[PDB]
Amino acid sequence: NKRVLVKFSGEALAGDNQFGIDIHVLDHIAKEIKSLVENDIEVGIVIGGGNIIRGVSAAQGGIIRRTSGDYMGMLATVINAVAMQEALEHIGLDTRVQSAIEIKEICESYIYRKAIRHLEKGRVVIFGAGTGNPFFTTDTAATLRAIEIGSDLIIKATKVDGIYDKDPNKFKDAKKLDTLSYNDALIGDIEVMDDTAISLAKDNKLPIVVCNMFKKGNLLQVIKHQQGVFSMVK
Amino acid sequence: NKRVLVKFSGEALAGDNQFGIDIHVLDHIAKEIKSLVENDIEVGIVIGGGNIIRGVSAAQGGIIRRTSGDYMGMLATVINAVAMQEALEHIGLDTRVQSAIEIKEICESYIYRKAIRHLEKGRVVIFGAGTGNPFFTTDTAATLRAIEIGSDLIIKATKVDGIYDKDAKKLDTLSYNDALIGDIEVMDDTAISLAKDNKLPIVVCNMFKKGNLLQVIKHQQGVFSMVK
Ligand SMILES: O=c1ccn([C@@H]2O[C@H](COP(=O)(O)OP(=O)(O)O)[C@@H](O)[C@H]2O)c(=O)[nH]1
Repeated sequence: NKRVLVKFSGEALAGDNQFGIDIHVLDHIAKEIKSLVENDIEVGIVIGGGNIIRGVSAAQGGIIRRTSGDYMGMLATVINAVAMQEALEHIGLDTRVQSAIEIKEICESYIYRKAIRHLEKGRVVIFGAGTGNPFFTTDTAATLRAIEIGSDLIIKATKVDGIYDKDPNKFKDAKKLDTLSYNDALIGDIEVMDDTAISLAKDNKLPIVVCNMFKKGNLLQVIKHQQGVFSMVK
Repeated sequence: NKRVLVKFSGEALAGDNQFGIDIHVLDHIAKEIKSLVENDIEVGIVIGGGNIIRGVSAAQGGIIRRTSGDYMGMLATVINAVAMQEALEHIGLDTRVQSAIEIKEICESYIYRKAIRHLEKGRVVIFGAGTGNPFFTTDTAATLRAIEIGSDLIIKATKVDGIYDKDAKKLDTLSYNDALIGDIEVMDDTAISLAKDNKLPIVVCNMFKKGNLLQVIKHQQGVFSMVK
């Protein structure tokens, strides 16, 4: 019934180091997904590739074109998706990776009715390579998939409790914002997602939720009970 | 007329770090490749993925199946290949990436006859995804691609000048069996046997000394160790 899209930056998979994949961190995440699946919540997941490679970072040397740097990023998300698939299935869950870039040998291609059939049979669906367009941020791609599958909400999983007024690291006086309007997110200096993603979520009336997942049982509490610790853009 | 396969470990492209892609290193390699192309040497490149993911490391703990780890590693090689291509195209080299695993939108598949065709036209071919099979090594993949394209030799580009006994001497020439028997490792056993069976010489040399590669291929000089 309740269908959600959980979005992670690649860094979520890395832990204390900025690079790679921390196996312990991965298992932890998968167990938070498992609690959703056990409570009959349908879970789509998108993951960025920032733990492996970045668009404005590999291009700044002066020899990697903008599009090729993105294609490197897209391949990275597929690497992360396979890892996540494995962590999910290690703990007994059924999962499919639906990639926007065709790699038949490693995962299924994204097809609208296939992703839905999987979700309706209770499989976790991980969307690899966003939507295949290089120009889009992870946030935009996740919001797109979230609309495409008719999700009830999109969860942006971060390392921080929710949406704040200033960066919690750069300010002691940083105050968490519990509920925000789409426009409050657009005009204000504070950042949630990029402008395209927020505007996409606004027009299609998709609620955005920003929460920590380091907290055991929080995700379930957020999705099923509208409880736990989170921020909501509505 | 001379044809060559050059093998890089993923770790090689990471530079002064264990992880990632060093753009100064890729530039350096592109220049060396350029000197081969401009001297009419046909160049195939096989690139590793260890700077990003290795399947063995990935399977520790038993969360990721060894097989899925190896595919993750094979994808990482395509990422390196793509960055390698951009470094080459940047200095005006015509290149093609071919992957043992089909990634339709980003590069062409490995096709025996096309690879050769690209090389006849003076293009650099970068082979990603190794053999396309898990459980095999970059060394094996490189040796395979080398024999497939009809290489005059395979060059294992490493950080060291040649083959040594420790990380107290350097070893100039080696038999295939000497490489299969001894504690000194050049590549893994399956790559060496593949090379032996097909009479394919193996050069081990340093990637960082300028003009060296050109001298090994064109003149059989410069600094290097040889398994034959
Ligand atoms: O034919 C292949 C080629 C590579 N790989 C995987 O991808 C990585 C290759 O990159 P690496 O840099 O490690 O080669 P090496 O460093 O060992 O020379 C390996 O760890 C393997 O898990 C594979 O499974 N089959």
